[PDB]
Amino acid sequence: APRKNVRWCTISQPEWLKCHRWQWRMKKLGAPSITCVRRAFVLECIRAITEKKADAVTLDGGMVFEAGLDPYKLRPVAAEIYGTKESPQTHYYAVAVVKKGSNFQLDQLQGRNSCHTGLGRSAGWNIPMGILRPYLSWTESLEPLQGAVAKFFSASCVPCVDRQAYPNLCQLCKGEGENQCACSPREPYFGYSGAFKCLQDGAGDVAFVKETTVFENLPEKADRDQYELLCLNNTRAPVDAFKECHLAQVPSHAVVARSVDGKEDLIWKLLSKAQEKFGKNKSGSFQLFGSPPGQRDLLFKDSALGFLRIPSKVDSALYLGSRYLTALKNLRETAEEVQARRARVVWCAVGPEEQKKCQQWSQQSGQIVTCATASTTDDCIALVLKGEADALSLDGGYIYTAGKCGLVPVLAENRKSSKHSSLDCVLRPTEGYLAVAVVKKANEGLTWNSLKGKKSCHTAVDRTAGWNIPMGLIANQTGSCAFDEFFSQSCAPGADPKSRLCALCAGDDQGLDKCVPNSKEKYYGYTGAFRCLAEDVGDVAFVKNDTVWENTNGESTADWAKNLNREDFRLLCLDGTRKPVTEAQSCHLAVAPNHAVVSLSERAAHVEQVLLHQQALFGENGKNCPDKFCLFKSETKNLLFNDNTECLAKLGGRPTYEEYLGTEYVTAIANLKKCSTSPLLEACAFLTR
Ligand SMILES: [Fe+3]
Ligand SMILES: [Fe+3]
Repeated sequence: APRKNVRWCTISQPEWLKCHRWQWRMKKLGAPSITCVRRAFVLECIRAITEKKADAVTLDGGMVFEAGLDPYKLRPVAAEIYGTKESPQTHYYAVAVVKKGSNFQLDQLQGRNSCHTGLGRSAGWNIPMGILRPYLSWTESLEPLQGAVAKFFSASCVPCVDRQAYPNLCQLCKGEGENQCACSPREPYFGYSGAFKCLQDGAGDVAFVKETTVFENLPEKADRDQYELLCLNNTRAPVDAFKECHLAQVPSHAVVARSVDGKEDLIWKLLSKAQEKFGKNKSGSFQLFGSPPGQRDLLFKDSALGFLRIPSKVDSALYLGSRYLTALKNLRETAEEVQARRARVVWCAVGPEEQKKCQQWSQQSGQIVTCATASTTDDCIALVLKGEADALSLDGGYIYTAGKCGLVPVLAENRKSSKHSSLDCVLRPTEGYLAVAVVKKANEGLTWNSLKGKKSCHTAVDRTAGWNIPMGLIANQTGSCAFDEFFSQSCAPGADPKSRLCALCAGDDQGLDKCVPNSKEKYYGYTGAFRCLAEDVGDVAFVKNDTVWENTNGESTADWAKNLNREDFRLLCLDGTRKPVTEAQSCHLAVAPNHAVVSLSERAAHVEQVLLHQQALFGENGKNCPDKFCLFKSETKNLLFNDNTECLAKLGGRPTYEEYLGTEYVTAIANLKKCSTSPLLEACAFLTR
């Protein structure tokens, strides 16, 4: 069928034929009958695909990133697998291959002839240029990179460049006719091997290629031993020592398809069956991962064992990884712009209201703190993986996801204490907060033991006291993963907007975005949960202790908590009794870890540095708080930080999420999690890799 076939996109007659030989072998196996388009630019292929004129193609990391941009947004469908049948790996190393007997190092590269695989590609041009930057004498505003690189080398075949402006580059490029220095295998020195031919044929003093490149064009040592490698160590090594002598680790070439309505399924099925029948050493007739003698890397990357499935949730950007993304981005930013992104912290605001507060925070801070905004926490977390943000404050249950993704508790919010007026906040330990089940006193029938079939208000799907504790407890009493079945109706923003759990959620004044895991939805979070129990919409509210005192008895001016009588509420203890919120020192469901500031490791030190500055300006004893901007005061709407917070306190050592949340706790989250995985939870599992 038109969409039961996967039209694969070639970029050269030779590549074009390999596919058709594949079409024949894939037919007798009865599967998505592959279709095969032809073109000449690895870019034009991206166009066709994006233009629904093609389906998929395989691009090197660089390309992937490029392909993933707004003009045409493609997605890494499947990663290629490298290594050996027994030691598979999905990333590679960019290496500086040189000849033996050359008394030159990496810092002595000025004015020499170099060979690059292709423009933009990773190992062949990206990484090398990232390494050399310093010795580039680049005026980002006076000229491009191809500019300074041009004067940096005496001549280097760098296919895809425009010799017009920079000819000493394509100068060394083999092949005649303006056809020379092309961006498709059309150009002999273009590619991985093409870059070797370039150092083999005497054209350069060094070629930038992957680790096994040398090994693929020279099977007999005697031959290989005459090629060395350039360590960043400023020393040389044998091509067998790449693991110790390499420029950098980069992600493997993947195969992309369209972002939406992009035949992801038919492609993947088609990739596994091709792998099985013509994988590395499956048939002699046709070799999928091997290309015929003469040319190389046709279609897929030669000598690649298999394909690892990409979670339909990691975009180009997430795929490529954080560090590599950064190296890549910075290749379009001046040394001035990049040093700005480094020194400023970028909080991630969860919602339109919270984004508004950060904008203000930003402003008052003098622009030391800028804002990036997501529609949900899982989204702000994804964002931190993109280095597009820096940190944000997370609740226990959320830290988990963030912790599982590789983030780290930087500073923890500390509330007011009972003992010390001495030890200063930043230095005192967290006493954690209590989880409670609130209900209106005027409901004497309801007890912990009679909660089923009731309506419920939770802070949010996946929050500590709002969900993880309650469903944790209700779960080990039924062994059931079902939640659409314990409460006749409830409001747990986050969950499937069609389940009994989103029935009681209302949303903004206008009625939109019901059950949205951000303040937008009104019965959202610690306060929206209680507002929910207060308004009689549901029967018991699952929230933290102080939450009750914070909206009862004239503490909050929220026109819905104005008249609330504190005693008018009751806690549901676990015995099966109900107590008054005053004696909740013995009627809570459990102790939870304070929400804390997660962030990226490489930013941990910095973020914790800046926040100690901000907090000082607008916190309890701050200097610019009362009058200019109070960081922790949201008018009982708990934005950015818990109102009831006294300060961002430090934490001994470099604790991990498990060390912070709690193994016992962490396990409980894990188990409950077993009932369901997050698309961002799956992504990070693979990501971690
Ligand atoms: Fe590559
Ligand atoms: Fe919480």
